Amino acid sequence: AKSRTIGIIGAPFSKGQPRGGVEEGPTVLRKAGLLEKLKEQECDVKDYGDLPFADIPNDSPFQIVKNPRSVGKASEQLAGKVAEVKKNGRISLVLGGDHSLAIGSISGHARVHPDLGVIWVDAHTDINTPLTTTSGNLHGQPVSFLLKELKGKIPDVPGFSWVTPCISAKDIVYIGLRDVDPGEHYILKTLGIKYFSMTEVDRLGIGKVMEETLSYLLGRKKRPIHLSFDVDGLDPSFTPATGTPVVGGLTYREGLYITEEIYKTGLLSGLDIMEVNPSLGKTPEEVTRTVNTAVAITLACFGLAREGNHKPIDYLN
Amino acid sequence: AKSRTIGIIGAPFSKGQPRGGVEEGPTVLRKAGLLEKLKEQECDVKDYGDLPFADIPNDSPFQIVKNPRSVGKASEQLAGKVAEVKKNGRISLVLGGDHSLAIGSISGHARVHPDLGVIWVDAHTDINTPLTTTSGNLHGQPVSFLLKELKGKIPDVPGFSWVTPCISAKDIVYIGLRDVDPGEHYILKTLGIKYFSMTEVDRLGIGKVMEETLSYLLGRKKRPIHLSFDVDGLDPSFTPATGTPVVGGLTYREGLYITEEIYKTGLLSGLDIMEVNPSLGKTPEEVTRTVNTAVAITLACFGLAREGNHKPIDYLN
Amino acid sequence: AKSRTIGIIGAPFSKGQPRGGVEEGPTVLRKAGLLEKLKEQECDVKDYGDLPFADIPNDSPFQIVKNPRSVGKASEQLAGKVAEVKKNGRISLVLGGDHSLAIGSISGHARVHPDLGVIWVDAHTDINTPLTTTSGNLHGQPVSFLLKELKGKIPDVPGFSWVTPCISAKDIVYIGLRDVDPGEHYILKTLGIKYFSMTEVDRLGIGKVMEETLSYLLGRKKRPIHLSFDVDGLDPSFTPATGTPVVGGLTYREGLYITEEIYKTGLLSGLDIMEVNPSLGKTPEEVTRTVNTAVAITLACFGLAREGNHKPIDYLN
Amino acid sequence: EIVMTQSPATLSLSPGERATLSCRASQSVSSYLAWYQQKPGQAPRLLIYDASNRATGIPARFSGSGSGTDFTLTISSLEPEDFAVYYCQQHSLLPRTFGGGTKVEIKRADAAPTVSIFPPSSEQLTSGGASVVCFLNNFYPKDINVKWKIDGSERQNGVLNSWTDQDSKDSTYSMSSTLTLTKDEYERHNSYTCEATHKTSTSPIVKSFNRNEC
Amino acid sequence: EIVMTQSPATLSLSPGERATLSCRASQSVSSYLAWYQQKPGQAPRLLIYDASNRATGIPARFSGSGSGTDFTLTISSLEPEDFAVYYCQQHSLLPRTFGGGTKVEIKRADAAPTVSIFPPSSEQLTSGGASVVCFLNNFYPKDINVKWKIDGSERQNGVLNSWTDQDSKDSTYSMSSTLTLTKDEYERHNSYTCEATHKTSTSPIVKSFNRNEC
Ligand SMILES: [Mn+2]
Ligand SMILES: [Mn+2]
Ligand SMILES: [Mn+2]
Repeated sequence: AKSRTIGIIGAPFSKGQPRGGVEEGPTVLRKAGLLEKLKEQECDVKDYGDLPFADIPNDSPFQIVKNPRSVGKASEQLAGKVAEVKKNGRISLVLGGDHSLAIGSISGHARVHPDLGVIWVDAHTDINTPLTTTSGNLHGQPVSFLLKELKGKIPDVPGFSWVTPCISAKDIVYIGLRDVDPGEHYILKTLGIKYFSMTEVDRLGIGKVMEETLSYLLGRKKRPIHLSFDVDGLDPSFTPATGTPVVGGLTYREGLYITEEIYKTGLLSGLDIMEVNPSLGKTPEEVTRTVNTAVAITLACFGLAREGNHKPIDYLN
Repeated sequence: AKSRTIGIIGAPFSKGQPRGGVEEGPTVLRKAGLLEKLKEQECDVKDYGDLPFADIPNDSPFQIVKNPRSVGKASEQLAGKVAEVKKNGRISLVLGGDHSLAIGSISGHARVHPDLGVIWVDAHTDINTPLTTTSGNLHGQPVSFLLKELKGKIPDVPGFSWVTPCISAKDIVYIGLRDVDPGEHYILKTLGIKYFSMTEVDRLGIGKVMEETLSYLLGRKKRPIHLSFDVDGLDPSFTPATGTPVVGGLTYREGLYITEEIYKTGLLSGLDIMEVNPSLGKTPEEVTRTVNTAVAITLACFGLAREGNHKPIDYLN
Repeated sequence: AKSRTIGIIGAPFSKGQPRGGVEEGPTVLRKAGLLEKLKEQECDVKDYGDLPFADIPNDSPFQIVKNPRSVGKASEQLAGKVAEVKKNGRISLVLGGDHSLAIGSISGHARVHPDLGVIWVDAHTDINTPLTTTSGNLHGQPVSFLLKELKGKIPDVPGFSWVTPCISAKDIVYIGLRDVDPGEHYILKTLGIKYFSMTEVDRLGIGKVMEETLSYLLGRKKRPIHLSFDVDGLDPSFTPATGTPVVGGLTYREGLYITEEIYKTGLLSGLDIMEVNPSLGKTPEEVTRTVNTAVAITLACFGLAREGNHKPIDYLN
Repeated sequence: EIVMTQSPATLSLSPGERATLSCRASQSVSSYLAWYQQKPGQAPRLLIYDASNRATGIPARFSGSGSGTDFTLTISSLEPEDFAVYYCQQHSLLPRTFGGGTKVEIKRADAAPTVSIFPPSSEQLTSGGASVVCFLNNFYPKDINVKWKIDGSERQNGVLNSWTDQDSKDSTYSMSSTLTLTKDEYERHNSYTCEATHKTSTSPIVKSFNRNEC
Repeated sequence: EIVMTQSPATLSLSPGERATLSCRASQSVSSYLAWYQQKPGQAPRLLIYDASNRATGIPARFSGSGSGTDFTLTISSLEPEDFAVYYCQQHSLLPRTFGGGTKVEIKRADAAPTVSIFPPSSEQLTSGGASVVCFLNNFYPKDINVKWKIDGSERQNGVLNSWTDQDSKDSTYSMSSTLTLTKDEYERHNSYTCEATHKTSTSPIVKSFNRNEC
């Protein structure tokens, strides 16, 4: 139909995050059979192949930002590919990798629909700046490049010339924040970004939280929704095989729930599954739980609802 | 500020509970760095040292109550020390140990503020009497000494001469009860104590539960709140290294949440972290999860909120 | 200027040829500094990165043709990339690898300029068919897919569905042939292809040969020239580190000369450097001579002429 | 010199199920290698030609896969004629290295060695040598260390251990502790000891003799 | 377990020119590894931090390169304080393996060993042991094998060889052929032999003694 029409983009890129090993992100999610587990319900699945990530050998660092140009080239390439698959009328399933790719994943999505919304389900806001981080790791600076209210204040870090900030600060909702460094929360409070952290998640209940999140984004006007989803935003009892595990995340139930509310609007238009890392599970059973979690999250995004999915013929026959 | 001004009282005492090993309670919580993990946000931390627990050699038993006089002397000593640190204007962080210490921990807190409230987050009510228990273990009889509605009915068990019952039955809320012996629930129903067990926790949602708990205690009048917190009240998937693990406890998310609602009243005035036992984890990883749990619980009590904590200067500079 | 405006395409692919090791083709040519040795004269050098060559695991053989689908997918990918860099207005420097890639290297070049010419400087014609070879190795069948006069006679070998034959038999000149299997020479004589083998090279002299070659291709009309250049077409005294060394090749002088005549037309529009293999030199000195040979060949293609190259300012100042 | 590493060094599986073997490359050989069947003292015949596809006189059960770094050799229908040292071998890089060895034994119930120790002959003593060898016999698996002692003080530089293949019928193993001394060193000592040690041997099996006892 | 292979195993270069070293990966570590300075019995201090860029207290001459499979450690201004076992170490794959060893010796003119052989004492014979050790001294380079013989018939299981580092001043090497026997085995034989073999020794240097000769 309109929804569950999928363009898969595997993006094995790592150089935004330091723990090398997330480049077996799309490989493990595909060998866990995400394609065929879509194909039971009416999923128009078209794999577009993995993106080539060239290696700039002299990707010389910035002041704090390190590996900048590889990240910027990867996200520009992904912005072109996301714009391609959104001109294909599909829902962009862009899975990596790391949050560095979400720059172009939101950018190329805005190249077709400039008035979308971002549900950034993550343990962290990932809105550090190149100037006021202390890491310089670009797996936590995608959102700072994308907000128009931050323009004139973001440095011209190389690789990011193509970057146009494309989303508004009132057009993004964080859900499941649980570890924020101080620069990101000043940005969070000064821009007036609406957010439901694990405080507000527990306060309203996850259902009233998704109710008010859809009342904030879609309560004004129907518009495309871009669920960009980290897998450390869930609790590390379910996904310990991630890059930055922080205890106290969402239960696996509620992660599936957030995806199902985004489905039952019928307005899912872009999906990111980042920070999957099979190299950091202490046992392969940890990796198995993590990858089965992220697969079933992606299933419940496109309408593998826990209520049921059907084909409209009589089955008493 | 007013809140996050901490007086730490370590109390390595065991003789209320039978499983010896909880006297490495404050040692493990301090070597997990509870002091320094307070000191990022504006925590006026003043360690007052551990309390000496003398050994009465002929602590002869009662009919059922065993080791009574050591418990009574320890709680009288702690009542003096809690009254001391509440005359210091701080929030009493009294961590042991076992619930036997909570007698003096609520008593000395009432010596300054006689009209407080008790949020007894525990798997059990711990309100057995000396007469109608079947254990006689004083890690489950602190609340029966403290309610004025039980006066004239509590025996003069030795060591408890100083004990004045100081809190009202309508001024205490149990949250997270999941295993109650029959005497305690008759007391619970006859006194008309308000309580939200794991039934009512799941019924309202943990947020509506904390909403009605603050509506019950603080909805009448602003008054000091004494969160006395067991670590077996959480589910043993998170804290198996406790004295009496009972399955079906609160999720670690919701435990942190209950502490954060007590913080965001701005009325936290007394804190107990009891029943931490590093000797009962089957692996040291179990102990590591348990102690990191209890540490981050204590952090989210004093305003290490999951939303964020800050110092009020501009950080874009 | 118009010429010496370079798009480099590294293509580390091997499965057309059997001797594995030519996939360190672009790596050794780049670490020999082909980029920087262009950059003295006015070379607009833009590296487009290496092409990803996916591994079809069940690339099942044809009757004689083996590894077909990997070759066809690689050449289709390269045809898209060559069409991309020719829409960039540059001269396609496509270096591998093996002659299997020259299918898409001539195809994407014809997608922009359909009336080009091919100077296939090679020891061999590489025009075996899938039916009448005895190897089935696709490092010697690129030209048979590309001639329109061979249509209706080439099998539908898998991976080659996209292949449109795009060049005419009267629009290709072989220079430096010295070992031909019988099928290729019947094709060579029946199509009336003009060719100057080492017989005719020595007969006219290499200069009268390049004179008549440009009189054959460009004597009718000015049109783009696609020098596809093997490095075994030179004598193995200069390049022994190739896949199929045959003694009696062109002198290194004359190889540089053929490239310089293609430059001084001002009509160089596509360049291939294939069959470089550092793994087959018996000494690394052999590899060093071979790679320095191929580098300086590529230099004298884009106008590192042996007469001199300049920038138009006075140098007596 | 790409090193080809075979992850199963030894193998002992009964006539029966799959015997999937592993061979890894230090680079990308990329579907360009083979599999062999070196029976002891024979022609190491080809099993699998180019990481797959089962060459020309192969029976039924010798599938395998790869493409392109760590490859598989599956023996699905095990067929107990196939008990041979197996080799992967990379090909498309020079020089063309090999694997290490994939001795496919027979899996059976662990047999205990029958161990005793044997002197030099008088026919040897008329020649002037000493060769005190212990003889180990009918055990499974292969690994035994045997110690010698000069009446209690250990011995080497004569001591040699040599093992056969696994037997056809009872499927067992082999060792002599081939030790050579001099007649002079023979005559100076009596209590010559052989200390076996097998997995079946919970205690190290000591068998001894005095000179001029037998 | 990516194996990191250091292509110069040993190194002996004079105080002087470049001492470019090599370390290779079995995968693409991709500019994610370091270089160390393990002096004997010391802290293996960092030389080069992320395949380049020369960390924080590095003197002047410790450039290096990589990115991303086979890396370089250049010691351009050799500075003879730097004679230490060097290690590359990959980092960005778990588990985080190391290199093999890059013993940077001193290059000098090849010294010949001074070799002789020494008995057990009567003070030892009152204790009841035998320890016949040969003592090798002031040679370059390291490699000597020393053979022993029971009056002409070879010896092991007592024989131990142990080498120091290279000397500070004359820059030479070391070995005792540490052999232990029994007093009974001592008294049964006389002509105890020590056969050295160094590169400087064209003939294998044999030094001997009879028991009750010295
Ligand atoms: Mn994260
Ligand atoms: Mn409890
Ligand atoms: Mn050729």
